Amino acid sequence: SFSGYLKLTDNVYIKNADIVEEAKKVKPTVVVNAANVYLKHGGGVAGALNKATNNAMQVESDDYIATNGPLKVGGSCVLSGHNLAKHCLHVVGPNVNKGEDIQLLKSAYENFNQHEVLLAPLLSAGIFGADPIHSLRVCVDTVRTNVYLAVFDKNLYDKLVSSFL
Ligand SMILES: NC(=O)c1cnn(CCO)c1
Repeated sequence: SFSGYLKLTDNVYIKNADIVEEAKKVKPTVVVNAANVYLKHGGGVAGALNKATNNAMQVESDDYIATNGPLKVGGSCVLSGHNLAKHCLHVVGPNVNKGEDIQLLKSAYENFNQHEVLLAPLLSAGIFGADPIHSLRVCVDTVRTNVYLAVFDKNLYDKLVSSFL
């Protein structure tokens, strides 16, 4: 299963790892994507996960959007995990750089509770503009299922572990 994770709480674990490499090695049941409402996987975790699927994630996502319309900020959808996982849970955290409500981060993490175990990034962190320390706090206070967080940046990983209350 997952290896080298530091245990933060009863159910939250964390590792300094590229979620793409973690997904390829583990092939978890669920990999979480840091999605936007349009499922346009252009950069950040989304661009990296999509590029690992050879764009199959984007092709599937465009068909999903053509049929269903955009997701809500704080919402999610379950699609294929392609070569990375059985499923990909596309979760839309608020993007602070697009002036979205940071209060929606708790709603976004609530989506994780529908899956017993997940490999995930910190929602709204990175190019989404939120404070990753705040995202980790909302994660451990909202997610009750088993979440294995992959933090790409080593310096940030150390900052998150060393400041975790
Ligand atoms: N895991 C990440 O946050 C991330 C962002 N870009 N990339 C490119 C290499 O996979 C990885």
